Amino acid sequence: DQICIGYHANNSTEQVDTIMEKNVTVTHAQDILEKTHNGKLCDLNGVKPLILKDCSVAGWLLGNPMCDEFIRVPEWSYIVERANPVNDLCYPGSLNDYEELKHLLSRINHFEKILIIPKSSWPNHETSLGVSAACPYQGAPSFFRNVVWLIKKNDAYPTIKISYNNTNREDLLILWGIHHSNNAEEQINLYKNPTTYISVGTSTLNQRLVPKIATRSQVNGQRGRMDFFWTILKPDDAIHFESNGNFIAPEYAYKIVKKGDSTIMKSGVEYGNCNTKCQTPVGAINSSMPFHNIHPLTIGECPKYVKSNKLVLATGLRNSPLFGAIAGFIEGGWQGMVDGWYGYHHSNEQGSGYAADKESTQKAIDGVTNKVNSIIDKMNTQFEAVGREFNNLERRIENLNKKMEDGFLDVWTYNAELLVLMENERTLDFHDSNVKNLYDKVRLQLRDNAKELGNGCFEFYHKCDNECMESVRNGTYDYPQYSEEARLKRE
Amino acid sequence: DQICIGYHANNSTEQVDTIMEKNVTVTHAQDILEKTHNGKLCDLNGVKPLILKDCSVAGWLLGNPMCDEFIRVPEWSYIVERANPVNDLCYPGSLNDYEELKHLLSRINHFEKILIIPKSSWPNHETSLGVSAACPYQGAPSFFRNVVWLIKKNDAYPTIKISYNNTNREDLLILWGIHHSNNAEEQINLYKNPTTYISVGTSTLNQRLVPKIATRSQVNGQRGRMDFFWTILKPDDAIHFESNGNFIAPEYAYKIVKKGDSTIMKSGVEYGNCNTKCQTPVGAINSSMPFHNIHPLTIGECPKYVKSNKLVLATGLRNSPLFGAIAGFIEGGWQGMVDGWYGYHHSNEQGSGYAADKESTQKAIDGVTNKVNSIIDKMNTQFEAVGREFNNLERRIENLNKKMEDGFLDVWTYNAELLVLMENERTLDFHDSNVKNLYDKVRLQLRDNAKELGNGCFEFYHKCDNECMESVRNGTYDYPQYSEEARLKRE
Amino acid sequence: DQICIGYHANNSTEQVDTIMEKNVTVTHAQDILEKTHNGKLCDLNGVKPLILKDCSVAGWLLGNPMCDEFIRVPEWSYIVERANPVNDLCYPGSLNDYEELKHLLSRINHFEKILIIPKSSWPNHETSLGVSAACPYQGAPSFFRNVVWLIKKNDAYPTIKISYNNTNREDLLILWGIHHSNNAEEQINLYKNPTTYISVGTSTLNQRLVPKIATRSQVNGQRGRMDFFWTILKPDDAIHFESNGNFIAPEYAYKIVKKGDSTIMKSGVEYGNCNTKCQTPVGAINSSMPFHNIHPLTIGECPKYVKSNKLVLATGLRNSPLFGAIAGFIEGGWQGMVDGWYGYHHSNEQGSGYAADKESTQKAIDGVTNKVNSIIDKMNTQFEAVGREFNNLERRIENLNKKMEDGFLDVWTYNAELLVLMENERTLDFHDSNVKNLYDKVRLQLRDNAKELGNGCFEFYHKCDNECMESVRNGTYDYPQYSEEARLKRE
Repeated sequence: DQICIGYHANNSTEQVDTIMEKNVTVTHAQDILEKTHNGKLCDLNGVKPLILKDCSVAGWLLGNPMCDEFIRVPEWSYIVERANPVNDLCYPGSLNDYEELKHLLSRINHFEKILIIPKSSWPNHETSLGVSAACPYQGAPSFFRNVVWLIKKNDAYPTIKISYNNTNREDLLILWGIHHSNNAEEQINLYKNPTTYISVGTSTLNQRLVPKIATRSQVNGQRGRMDFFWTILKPDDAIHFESNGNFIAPEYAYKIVKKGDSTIMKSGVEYGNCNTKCQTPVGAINSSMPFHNIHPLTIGECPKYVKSNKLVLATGLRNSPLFGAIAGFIEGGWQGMVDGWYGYHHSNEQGSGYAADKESTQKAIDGVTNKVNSIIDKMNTQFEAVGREFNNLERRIENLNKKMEDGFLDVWTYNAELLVLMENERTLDFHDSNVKNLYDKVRLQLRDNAKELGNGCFEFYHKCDNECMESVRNGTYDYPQYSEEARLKRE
Repeated sequence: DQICIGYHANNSTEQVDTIMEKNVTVTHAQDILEKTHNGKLCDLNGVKPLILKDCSVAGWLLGNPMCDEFIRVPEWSYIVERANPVNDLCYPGSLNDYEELKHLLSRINHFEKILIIPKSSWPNHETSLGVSAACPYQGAPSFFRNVVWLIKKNDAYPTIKISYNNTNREDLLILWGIHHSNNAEEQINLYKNPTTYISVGTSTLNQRLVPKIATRSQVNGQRGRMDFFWTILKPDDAIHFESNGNFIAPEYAYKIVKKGDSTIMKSGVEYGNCNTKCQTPVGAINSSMPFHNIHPLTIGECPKYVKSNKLVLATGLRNSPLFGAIAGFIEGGWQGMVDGWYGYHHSNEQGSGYAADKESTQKAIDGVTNKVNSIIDKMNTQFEAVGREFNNLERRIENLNKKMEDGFLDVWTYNAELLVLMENERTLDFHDSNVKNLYDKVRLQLRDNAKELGNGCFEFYHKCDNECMESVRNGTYDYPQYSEEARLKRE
Repeated sequence: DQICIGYHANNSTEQVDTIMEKNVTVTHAQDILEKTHNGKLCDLNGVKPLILKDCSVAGWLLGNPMCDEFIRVPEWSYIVERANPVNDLCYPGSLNDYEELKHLLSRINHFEKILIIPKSSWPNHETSLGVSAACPYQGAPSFFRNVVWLIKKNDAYPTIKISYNNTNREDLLILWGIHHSNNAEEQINLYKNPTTYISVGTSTLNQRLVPKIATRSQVNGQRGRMDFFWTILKPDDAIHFESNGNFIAPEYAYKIVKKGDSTIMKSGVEYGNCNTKCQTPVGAINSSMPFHNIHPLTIGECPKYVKSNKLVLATGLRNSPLFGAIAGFIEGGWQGMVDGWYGYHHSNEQGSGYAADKESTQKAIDGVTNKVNSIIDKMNTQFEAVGREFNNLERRIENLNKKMEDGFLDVWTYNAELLVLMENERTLDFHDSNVKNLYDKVRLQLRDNAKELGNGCFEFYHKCDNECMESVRNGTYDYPQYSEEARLKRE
């Protein structure tokens, strides 16, 4: 007659890592790293992204004629721009503080284009001749839609003085520009006056622009340049303009009607007619895992990004093909013990069977669950990357930005890989201890009434029927009741 | 007759968390987190802060007339500005590189304001008419004290050419300005000259300023603006000015006498004629704990900031409501034992009583004490936030700043919280180990001169006088000497 | 007759630290921190650095006459500049965007200077009068070599118009300048024309410069100033210049022919005629070690920098001067067991000896080296500091940079020291555990055929010849056979 302490084995090939041993097969594991995406740009909680196709943000806001698709756009969840849009500033030049502007757009979900200065407001200047073959529309010269390129009328450009007062209740993005002509003759020919300026005044803005009449390379057919500027006009402030030439006046402006979470993804992946809680530049994520390795730049309800390829938490025991029990003095585990991690096998008159020890098994489930939860929960406050953009002469700052973001990525990747690695080791040892402690609880009850065989089995010196077995499995084994019989059975 | 091995218990309610278990009641515990402050701004090693009340630094340094409390100030330890001061640039305008000037102030403890250009040096310009309702002093029109607003005299403004040589041994901080007039009639009424400039030369500076005469919004009731500039004049260099108009000239400048470690604190909490070695914006800290959670931006000899609400190290044992002793084969601890952590319980005919094993108990104290100390020391070189400032067109750099400073708080919080969780688990297991080893040291002496009861108790098979039972704790025991009595009682 | 279990001891004095105990002698250890460097600057994998002596980068690129030895420079591995070189900008002024230019050089290994505008190209200007006492060469007034200070000829400065087209297949760095004269008179003596400008145009550049004629301090004997500008001219683009005075025109320009990892290194250390795979500003490093503590800023294949004095890993066991065995119930280790880490000593009528358990020892070695490797491999992706540069008005950003690099440094120093502490403690307890498990393996085989002395040793109850002793060590000990003799000997 005998009773045995043993543990679970099953047909698992799930594998796990520790500091001392790699690729350890365990009975149960939990993967915590999301490795797949759907290869598509999607809606984000049923709000579709503004996809700019081949337009730059600047092309959109100034109203490049190739960007008409975007003349009026519903509220967006995120903005999508290609790496090198082709439609962007058809007439060459620049948008000042372009990247600071894009930084504003990343907290904006909706604009409403309003007309603030109609062509009616310009009766002594020419509002229709301000076009270029650099900005074709329908096989003819055209221009940016949101601004007007004012030209002289009757061989005269009298001085413009116009104010505009923001009587909307929201912030207003206004854009305007200056034209740098190529030479003294071109300047007379467009504007009459040789020497010219633009004055722009706000409560906070005080700007004076003067044309640089100079010789440059042809870009998109033009040696001329147009430099654009912008400002937020707060509710109840006014903007004042003065110019006696080279002025590219605002026609429309953008009222900021909804702020919130957004971003400007750089991506050329297609829209997928689908919805998601979480979007990256390479595809969207449908997952409950705490971590992923898809891309550092995400928006939505997101797993936390790390640079790993595998990240599995051991929950159960080392599987069969520090405390000395598991794969030690108990040689392997039991396929036949299906209903618990640790338990008993008994052999007697009435036969045999496996039975989980439920108390000690619940303890271990409790603890392993709280470990997983503690590990998930501690990694809620990791770093999250944010796209920021830098122009050509901010390379120091761009490099600093990149190192800082990679810096935290490496720290958080290390922290995650190592915590898993260390806690896996502890989890295997925990199991090994739980089993040694179970074997010891039995050893202590029996004492001299049975022989330790040294492989985790107790051979009884008396007869142990089924209710005597259940007595050992629940810690109520009456030692005196069998001691005499046990006495006799020695020698 | 029995000896027992057991462990301390008490009435303590102090709790600690581990990876597998939250809210574990333990006997002893050391909080390491500071959660209170005195609610007041104080002196810092006897040196008082400069409290600008409702003045900005710009207001102080240019000498807004509503800031006359600060016309001459003693040495300071730190500076305290409200979040939004009402008394800034009274006459609307700007102070160029204002954020950089303030960064400089963060390493200055004292200025000596000095006269460098006396009003008597302007024979040929009016020095008395340079006042404005936008700078009221008691309802009357005034102007910034530290600079002077020259106007025409006798419908004339001749060209100014003056120098100042810095013959102090200290660096000097000099401010000057330019006035932007509203239109050409105004320009002629203040200065005579319609077209004007200001030149400024040092060994490094080479500035030309030209007025932007334009229409602007009114602020503080003025449509005009004043743009102020600053340089640091080295201790044998000279500054050279030239102007035929619009010049706001230096009268006073600031000698940089004491450099040191300061900061500019944003706070509205009140002064309290007190003294500390560590100050935050919400109040002062009187602590020797190694961590606090009051505010990120301290100055002084301070603990290290974390985002935790709780941070308690376990020192002692699991309290009674891995190595299988504490709350294993030994039910519970002993309220009765006082002078120790691990010990013994008599039970012979002379009586009973509790004895501590002072060797074991000591090796534990040494270990736990050195753990706490090793932990505190490893956190000496965490991250200390600085309070950098940024303007309205430096939002990307401000976002970078915010993000990395937060990132480091989240890194150090994760580190602090996890180290405590891990070492807490290791601490309780250390106690458990110590108990087990003590029990084994005593089991291997008795051999079969006692019954292993299996609850930590040893029923002898002979008779132990106090003389004898003290021979167990020492380690000194003769097995043969008491063997005789055994086998007779055994059978 | 007896057999004892024990472990290795030796004459090693190597120490290591754990959380609970500092300076523990162990039998083997592993330094992982390189602490020593050769105090010299060296070739990097065969390639000599460019050492500027007391020339600045500005000096070199503009061609200061004191910097003549850098007219034609071979491919370099890194650049070395002193902290304040004395030959920089002999004629006072500035180089615009100097820090951004250095940033660019940090990715360049080789330029090829080429003549792009020969002196024959200025038939109607003076090409030989543009010299100054501030740029002496061999006792004569002179000038920068890579540009030309054009002055009037025959009391005339005809307006200059000139283009240069980058017909090379390589990017071209071009430098030019404007001279700020001190007054109207001087302006006339040099250039006939009182009011002058410079226009520079590329596809992307649009510059207008006007001289600031003003009073300034003398520097190197001169009150005038020269402001230099630079651009990268892409293949197949052209640069266009127009001036009528104060132009410092290009003569030579630099083709960028080799790009890769470089760095501009601030150092005064003498070159040492020698080679290295890793270089720092204070000396070169030849190391196998994974970590070092020499300098943050390093170039080459290097260790990872940490701010620590000691970093030693435990591999062997506690040395003789948690699991209960090592320095527990087995008091000390054994100088005489030399073949391995854990083993047996036996003592029988045929004598005595030591034998190492190869199976225990080998498992132990595997685990410990896998741990050492695991730790080293987790420390691959630490943060690498980078030299970046900032002017006198970028102090916030400088300071954000300092605190960010110092922040990552302190994080990784913490991660390394604490990983070492934590796994040392584990390594020691692992040994402790391997010994215990080996004791208990023997105990189980002998059962009651022997007496546990409680000190690591089994006093047999029968006669254990040499073949019997090899039993116990093999794990083949035959309990049946000796059973009776053993029984008889208990009496």
